[PDB]
Amino acid sequence: MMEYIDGAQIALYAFWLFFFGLIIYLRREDKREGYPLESPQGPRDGWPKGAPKKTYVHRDHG
Amino acid sequence: MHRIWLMYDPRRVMVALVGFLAVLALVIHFVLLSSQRYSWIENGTLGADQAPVGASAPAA
Amino acid sequence: MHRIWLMYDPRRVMVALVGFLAVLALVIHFVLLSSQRYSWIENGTLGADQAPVGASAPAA
Amino acid sequence: MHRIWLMYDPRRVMVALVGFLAVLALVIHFVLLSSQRYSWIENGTLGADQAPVGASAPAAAAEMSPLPPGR
Amino acid sequence: HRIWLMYDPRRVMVALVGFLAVLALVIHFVLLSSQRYSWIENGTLGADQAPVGASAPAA
Amino acid sequence: MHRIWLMYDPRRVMVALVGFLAVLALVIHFVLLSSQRYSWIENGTLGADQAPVGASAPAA
Amino acid sequence: MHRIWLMYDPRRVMVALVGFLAVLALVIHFVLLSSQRYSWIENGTLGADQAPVGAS
Amino acid sequence: SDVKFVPADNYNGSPIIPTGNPMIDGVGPASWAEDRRDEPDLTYHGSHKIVPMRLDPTFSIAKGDPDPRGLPVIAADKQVAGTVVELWVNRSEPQVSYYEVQLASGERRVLLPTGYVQWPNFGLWGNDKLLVKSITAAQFANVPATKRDDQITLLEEDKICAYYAGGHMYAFAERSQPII
Amino acid sequence: GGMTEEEARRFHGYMVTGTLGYVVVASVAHFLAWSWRPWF
Amino acid sequence: GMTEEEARRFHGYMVTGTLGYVVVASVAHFLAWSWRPWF
Amino acid sequence: GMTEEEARRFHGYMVTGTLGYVVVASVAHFLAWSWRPWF
Amino acid sequence: GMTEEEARRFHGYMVTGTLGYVVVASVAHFLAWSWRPWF
Amino acid sequence: GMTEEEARRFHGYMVTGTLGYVVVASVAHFLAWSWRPWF
Amino acid sequence: GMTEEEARRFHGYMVTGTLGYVVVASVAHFLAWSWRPWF
Amino acid sequence: AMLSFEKKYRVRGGTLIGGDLFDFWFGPFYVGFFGVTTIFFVTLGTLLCVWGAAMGPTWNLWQINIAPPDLKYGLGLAPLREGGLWQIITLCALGAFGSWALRQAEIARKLGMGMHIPWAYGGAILAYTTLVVIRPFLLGAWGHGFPYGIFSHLDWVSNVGYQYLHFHYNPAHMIAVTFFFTNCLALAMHGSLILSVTNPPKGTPTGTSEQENVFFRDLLGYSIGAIGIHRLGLFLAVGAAVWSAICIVISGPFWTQGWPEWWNWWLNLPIWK
Amino acid sequence: SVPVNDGIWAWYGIDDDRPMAAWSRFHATRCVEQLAINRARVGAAEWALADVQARGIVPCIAKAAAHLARARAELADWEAQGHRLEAARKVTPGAWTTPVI
Amino acid sequence: MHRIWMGTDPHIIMSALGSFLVGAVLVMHIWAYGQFNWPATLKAKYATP
Ligand SMILES: CCCCCCCCCCCCCC(=O)OC[C@H](COP(=O)(O)OCC(O)COP(=O)(O)OC[C@@H](COC(=O)CCCCCCCCCCCCC)OC(=O)CCCCCCCCCCCCC)OC(=O)CCCCCCCCCCCCC
Ligand code: BCL
Ligand code: BCL
Ligand SMILES: CC[C@H]1c2cc3[nH]c4c(c3C)C(=O)[C@H](C(=O)OC)c4c3nc(cc4[nH]c(cc(n2)[C@@H]1C)c(C(C)=O)c4C)[C@@H](C)[C@@H]3CCC(=O)OC/C=C(\C)CCC[C@H](C)CCC[C@H](C)CCCC(C)C
Ligand SMILES: COC(C)(C)C/C=C/C(C)=C/C=C/C(C=O)=C/C=C/C(C)=C/C=C/C=C(C)/C=C/C=C(\C)CC/C=C(C)/C=C/C=C(\C)C(=O)O
Ligand SMILES: COC(C)(C)C/C=C/C(C)=C/C=C/C(C=O)=C/C=C/C(C)=C/C=C/C=C(C)/C=C/C=C(\C)CC/C=C(C)/C=C/C=C(\C)C(=O)O
Ligand SMILES: COC(C)(C)C/C=C/C(C)=C/C=C/C(C=O)=C/C=C/C(C)=C/C=C/C=C(C)/C=C/C=C(\C)CC/C=C(C)/C=C/C=C(\C)C(=O)O
Ligand SMILES: COC(C)(C)C/C=C/C(C)=C/C=C/C(C=O)=C/C=C/C(C)=C/C=C/C=C(C)/C=C/C=C(\C)CC/C=C(C)/C=C/C=C(\C)C(=O)O
Ligand SMILES: COC(C)(C)C/C=C/C(C)=C/C=C/C(C=O)=C/C=C/C(C)=C/C=C/C=C(C)/C=C/C=C(\C)CC/C=C(C)/C=C/C=C(\C)C(=O)O
Ligand SMILES: CCCCCCCCCCCCO[C@@H]1O[C@H](CO)[C@@H](O[C@H]2O[C@H](CO)[C@@H](O)[C@H](O)[C@H]2O)[C@H](O)[C@H]1O
Ligand SMILES: CCCCCCCCCCCCO[C@@H]1O[C@H](CO)[C@@H](O[C@H]2O[C@H](CO)[C@@H](O)[C@H](O)[C@H]2O)[C@H](O)[C@H]1O
Repeated sequence: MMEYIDGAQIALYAFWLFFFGLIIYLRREDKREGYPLESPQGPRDGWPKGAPKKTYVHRDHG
Repeated sequence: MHRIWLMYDPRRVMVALVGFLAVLALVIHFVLLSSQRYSWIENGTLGADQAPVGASAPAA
Repeated sequence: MHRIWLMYDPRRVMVALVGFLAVLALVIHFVLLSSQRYSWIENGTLGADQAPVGASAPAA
Repeated sequence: MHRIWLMYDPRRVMVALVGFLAVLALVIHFVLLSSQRYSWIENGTLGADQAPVGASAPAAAAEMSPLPPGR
Repeated sequence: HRIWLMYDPRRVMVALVGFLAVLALVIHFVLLSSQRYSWIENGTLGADQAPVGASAPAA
Repeated sequence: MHRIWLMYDPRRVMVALVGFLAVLALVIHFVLLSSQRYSWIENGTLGADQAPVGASAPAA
Repeated sequence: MHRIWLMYDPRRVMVALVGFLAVLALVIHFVLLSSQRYSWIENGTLGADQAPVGAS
Repeated sequence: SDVKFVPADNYNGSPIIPTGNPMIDGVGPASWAEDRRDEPDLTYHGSHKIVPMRLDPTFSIAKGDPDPRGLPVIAADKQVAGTVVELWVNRSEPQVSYYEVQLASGERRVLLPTGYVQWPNFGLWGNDKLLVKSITAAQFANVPATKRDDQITLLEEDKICAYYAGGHMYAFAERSQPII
Repeated sequence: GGMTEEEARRFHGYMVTGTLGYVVVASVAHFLAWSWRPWF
Repeated sequence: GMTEEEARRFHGYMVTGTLGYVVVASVAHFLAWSWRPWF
Repeated sequence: GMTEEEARRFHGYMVTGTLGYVVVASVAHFLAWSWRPWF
Repeated sequence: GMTEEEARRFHGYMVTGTLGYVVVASVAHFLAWSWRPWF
Repeated sequence: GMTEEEARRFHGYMVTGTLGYVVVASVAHFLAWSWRPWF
Repeated sequence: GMTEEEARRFHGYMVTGTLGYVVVASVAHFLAWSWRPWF
Repeated sequence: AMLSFEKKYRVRGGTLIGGDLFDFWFGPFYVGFFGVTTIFFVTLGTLLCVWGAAMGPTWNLWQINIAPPDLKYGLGLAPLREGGLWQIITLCALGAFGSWALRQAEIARKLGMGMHIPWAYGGAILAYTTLVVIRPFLLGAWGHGFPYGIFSHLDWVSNVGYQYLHFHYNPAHMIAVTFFFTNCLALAMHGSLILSVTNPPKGTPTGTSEQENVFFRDLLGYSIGAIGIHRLGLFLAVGAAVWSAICIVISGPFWTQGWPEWWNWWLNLPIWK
Repeated sequence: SVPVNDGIWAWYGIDDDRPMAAWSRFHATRCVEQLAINRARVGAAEWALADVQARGIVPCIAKAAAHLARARAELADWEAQGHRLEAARKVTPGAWTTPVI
Repeated sequence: MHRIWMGTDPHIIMSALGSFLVGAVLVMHIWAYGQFNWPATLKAKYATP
């Protein structure tokens, strides 16, 4: 009985909340290299703060 | 004339020749089969005077 | 003249020529076959006076 | 101008020349074959006075128009 | 005459020929597409018979 | 005066110049050919008093 | 006043300036060329009292 | 004095200027990842990934392609730098990673990455000299050496590749300047 | 490899005989076709 | 390897085969014109 | 880097060229104004 | 590379080939003109 | 680069080149004006 | 490698060839004009 | 601010125009001469878009619509409120996109990179230039361009398609679509493979090029290899834009009928006419 | 397939590697180029064999010996062309003053 | 006065002069054929009734 609110609109805002969540996650992943930034005012992290640098386990011998 | 087979590998030539004749034969048969006059599977039993002829000049 | 066969490989030029003639001949036949005047598979038995001619100039 | 044969490998100049002439020949033939006047495969047996000529001016009737009315 | 020091003839000659070949082909097809000079179809018309574009209406 | 050619490579400036003039010449010829008054390939034989003119302002 | 050429190397300004003015001249001519009052290629012969005026 | 560069001025976005030869010091497009691990790259089975073809008997040139060995190398100043005498192969994805060039003007053999070689006529014909646009024939003498001649570390790969990459800016003084 | 001049002439004789035999069959085919339904 | 004698010999065959092909095509056009002239 | 006397020499040309251009443009506007005024 | 001896020899084959082609082409044009003039 | 004398001689050709070009254009404009004037 | 002799000789061919072409094209325009004038 | 490794890369040189004059950064961004011309055209074009919104009927983002002129204006500039504004914005767009590609070339030259990125972007610029310059020029009026509005340009796409009754039958469009779909499939496989070797299940060792190669070869039957998949992705993505440019430039200038009746040539091949 | 050195031009019959007993300037140019390359290629192949013998890696020694033998065979093929062109150069009047080999 | 020809190529000079004359003479003839009504009177003389 809500006239303006309809399921297609509800779905679309559900997607927007997921999508803006996804962009945040990807921008955290993008900062695992090269961060924190150098600046004349000291280190800078940008936003969001980056995920930490990964360490990779090599194949033990072969 | 047999010196031509020294200039070309005869097994390459025979492959190219036989493939050419196969395709050419099929192309001619399908052209004829699609025609009106030579649609022999439907009308092959017609006599030469009964068979279709394409339209002439009007000459009206 | 004949020293051209030093400048070019006979074995190779012959393949290029024979391929070119095959393509040229097939093109000319298919251009004729799709005309009205020379659709010989349908109308080849018409006499020369009786075969189609493209539309003339006369007009109002 | 025979010094042109010093500037290039003559074998390659013949290959380029044959290409240019062959392509230009086919261009002019298919242009003519597409025209009304020189559609020789259909109308080649017409006499020169019978062969088509492009109109100097089409007529019209004042209510007729070739294109629909626009905005 | 020293311009030929700055440009290689083996390049220049092809560049000039390519320019002229394109320009000539352009002018022919522009004329052929016109009504007055569609000479394949209408070249046998006399100069008074050949088409002329529309004039000023004066009204 | 000639110290302009000490500031800039003359070869570059000649290629820049000729490119600009060629495009400019083509644009102006196209603008004229695309107009009514100067569509010279179709109407070039008209006299100066019969060539088109764009409309005036109204009388009031 | 001449010290702007100690900030900006003049040979690198003058190429930029020419481009800006070439584009600006082309833009102004085309704006005029397709106005009613100044379409001189088609109405240049009119004379000032006969030339269109954009009244409405 | 051992810092490789200085700021061009004090403003925030200003470029740096190299203090020495930037191709050798590794500044700008000549720089490499100086922290990169100084060990060889390894295959899935743990053997050295990049090795001279002479040391793996399973590898060979593809039958239709030119054999680069013995061909002259033509440098950026169109002088002959040397001739190819060995190929180095990637054993994980079979390809030629480097040519090894015997220098004409000395006793060194140096590596030349495949990505810096152009074939005449884009390889459509000729196929009888190698073209190295990046560096002059004199600059080949300073190409970084590998510690061994049967293997190459990930650091040496970065140093060698960075050296040729720098030549597109630093080989001649004019390459750094604008075209207009 | 290659082919010897004796092998070339030996091949050529069969090649001609094949081509001739094939042309003969095609000739009979065209004459049967012609007498059934002429195309000119 | 190819001698000038072999270039001369091949030229003989190539010219003869070309001309013989053009002759056969001439007879074809003679027959085609007899059946249905195109001018 | 350019010296101050080179900069001073160029400045004289650059002023003169600019002002000459502006003078020519002013004459062009005078002709355009006479032919068809825009105010 | 190319000698003048070959360059001059070769130009003779070019001229005769060219002339032969132009002779045939101009006969072909005059035949076409007789059949259907384009002016 | 170029010597100031070599610049000096180049400029003379560039000037006379520009002058010859302007001259042809000026004649072309007067012909166009005599055929179909635009003011 | 260019020389002033090579340049001066080549200049003669380019000048004479250009002018000869412009002569043949001037006749082509004379013929075109006589057939169907464009002014 | 700079990445932790960045400073040693910030040298002078590699410009095409301007030299040292603009050879500096602003935050992360490289400026350069084409940076200056980028900001000029971006700013002028964007503010003229805002002006177009102001004199139109609404500020609703989805509904703003800066339309090209009527076809009657041909190749002239129309009155600014009658579509001449769309024409000025189009010049700014062409200037901004061209400046962006040349700035990318200056950046790539400064880093010693190949010119692949500027030229790949040229594919997109070609499609835009086809839509607003080349196709309208061949049709003889700028009014054939698409309008600048988030949904009104979709109305243009709809109507242009139905100008040819059934635009799916356009043969270049079928190829362009196939490239777009094949590109998206290939991108999902390349992304998946690299991630799945670099992020294996917990406690598994990091994967290798050999494992990637083996798995891919079970998917397509053949190994593409490392450089091959990036060549393929570039071929597919740029070919999609090039075939898009072809499919729209043939619609109108060269083919005017419905697209289904173009396929009449296939039905009339002589083997089965 | 196309040959390596004339490549695309082999489709048009240009094929300067073919065994030529007449004098021909194009084949002579090609033979001088290919001799220098193949002499260097033999020199490389025997340096490679010496290196692998020093390392003592038998299957690599075996292949390097096989490669050297193949490289020698290709050089002999070009030296045969060089000599037969040399024989023709002496007698055909227009030919080079410099030897081919 | 002859020094004006120093540094020239005589084959260029004759090429330029010859081409100028051919251009000028053609222009002068087609102009003169326009003004003088000739060969238009010549054609009308021998033309068929
Ligand atoms: C349609 C479906 C597909 C659509 C697909 C769209 C995909 C878009 C993906 C890219 C968007 C992010 C771009 C980016 O990260 O730029 C770097 C910049 C700064 O962070 P940093 O790089 O890590 O650190 C540097 C900085 O801290 C210090 O740098 P410096 O001192 O040298 O320079 C000065 C500062 C000043 O800061 C700014 O100016 C930032 C202004 C950012 C405005 C644009 C935000 C767009 C968000 C779009 C997502 C969505 C927003 C709703 O730094 C800079 O100068 C950095 C300049 C970066 C310029 C980026 C311009 C991107 C414009 C994209 C427009 C996209 C329009 C669609 O980041 C930010 O400022 C924060 C961005 C956060 C990620 C967006 C997440 C939004 C989630 C929803 C809201 C969350 C609210 C809490
Ligand atoms: C064998 C070496 C020569 C040759 C030697 C001769 C001789 C010798 C004579 C001819 C004759 C003729 N030749 Mg011849 N001819 C050759 C190649 C050709 C080619 C060709 C495509 O290459 C063509 C079109 C011709 C065409 C012709 C005719 C115009 C002409 C009349 C006979 C005829 O109809 O022959 C039909 C044959 C063909 C069209 C093709 C096959 C050619 C045959 C194999 C050549 C010998 C034909 C000869 C007549 C045989 C009998 C005469 C003997 C001396 C007893 N020849 C070869 C290259 N030719 C005769 C002539 O001019 O009479 C006035 C003549 O006396
Ligand atoms: C190397 C020779 C010189 C040269 C030397 C001469 C000489 C000498 C004479 C001419 C003459 C003429 N030249 Mg010339 N001329 C050259 C190049 C040209 C070019 C050109 C495109 O380059 C053109 C358009 C002309 C044009 C002309 C005409 C104005 C005129 C009549 C002949 C003609 O039409 O020849 C068209 C051009 C050609 C076919 C090519 C040039 C060479 C040929 C052989 C013609 C000129 C020589 C002529 C037959 C000599 C006759 C005997 C003398 C009267 C004593 N010359 C070259 C560069 N020219 C004659 C003249 O002045 O008459 C008033 C004349 O006596
Ligand atoms: C060629 C294959 C595909 C491609 C590739 C591609 N795009 C690229 C690149 C590449 C390789 C870049 O390097 C470049 C880049 O830097 O990306 C981050 C870019 C890029 N592709 C972009 C977008 C984009 N690409 C698209 C398409 C494609 N890009 C192709 C399918 C589309 C489509 C289909 O809609 C869009 C929207 C940008 C993010 C970026 C180019 C950025 C740029 O040019 O920046 C300078 C200009 C501005 C920031 C703004 C200009 C504003 C104007 C002056 C005013 C507005 C006028 C405009 C016409 C209005 C339009 C309104 C719409 C609602 C219709
Ligand atoms: C619709 O109409 C449109 C299309 C619009 C209209 C337009 C059409 C146009 C433009 C047409 C153009 C046509 C053209 C133009 O050039 C056509 C030119 C055609 C040509 C050149 C044909 C040449 C044929 C030559 C042949 C067949 C040679 C055969 C040789 C043979 C058999 C012998 C080989 C050697 C041997 C056997 C010896 C080996 C010895 C050895 C090994 C030894 O001795 O060791
Ligand atoms: C539709 O209507 C809309 C468009 C919307 C309406 C609005 C329009 C608007 C807003 C317009 C704005 C216009 C504008 C604003 O400023 C325009 C600004 C114009 C300007 C500044 C022009 C400047 C020109 C300068 C020139 C020509 C200089 C030439 C110099 C020369 C030749 C000499 C160089 C030195 C040499 C050679 C050294 C030799 C010696 C040496 C080396 C030695 O001796 O060493
Ligand atoms: C209708 O509308 C549109 C289309 C728009 C209208 C407009 C059209 C336009 C613009 C047309 C332009 C046309 C044009 C312009 O230039 C056309 C130019 C044509 C030309 C140049 C033709 C030249 C032909 C030359 C030939 C064939 C030479 C052959 C030589 C041969 C065979 C000999 C080979 C060597 C041998 C045998 C032996 C060597 C021995 C050696 C080495 C030894 O013995 O050592
Ligand atoms: C629709 O209407 C719209 C379009 C909208 C309206 C708007 C119109 C507008 C805005 C027009 C703008 C026009 C314009 C500017 O702005 C126009 C500027 C024109 C100019 C400057 C032309 C210059 C021409 C110069 C030429 C041809 C030189 C020729 C000769 C040269 C070079 C020498 C050859 C010899 C050499 C080289 C060897 C020397 C010796 C050597 C080397 C030695 O000895 O070493
Ligand atoms: C219709 O509507 C639109 C289109 C819109 C209207 C507008 C149209 C417009 C804008 C037109 C512009 C036209 C134009 C502008 O510039 C046109 C310019 C034309 C020009 C420049 C023509 C020049 C031709 C030159 C030629 C042919 C040279 C021939 C030389 C020959 C033969 C000799 C070769 C030398 C050799 C071999 C060397 C031997 C010695 C050696 C090697 C040694 O000695 O070493
Ligand atoms: C006297 C005759 C002697 C035998 C002649 C044999 C002729 C063979 C066919 C000639 C025509 C082939 O067609 C012609 O091929 C050449 C080959 O470079 C093309 O040439 C062009 O394309 C090729 C690739 O295709 C490029 O490598 C080349 O650099 C470029 O010039 C021409 O664009 C084309 O028109
Ligand atoms: C439709 C396809 C082609 C149909 C045409 C077939 C050819 C018809 C005519 C053939 C006539 C005989 O043709 C003739 O054969 C002889 C060998 O017998 C060739 O003779 C050639 O080789 C001999 C050596 O064997 C050389 O000494 C001689 O100089 C050379 O010309 C001739 O060059 C050719 O002219």
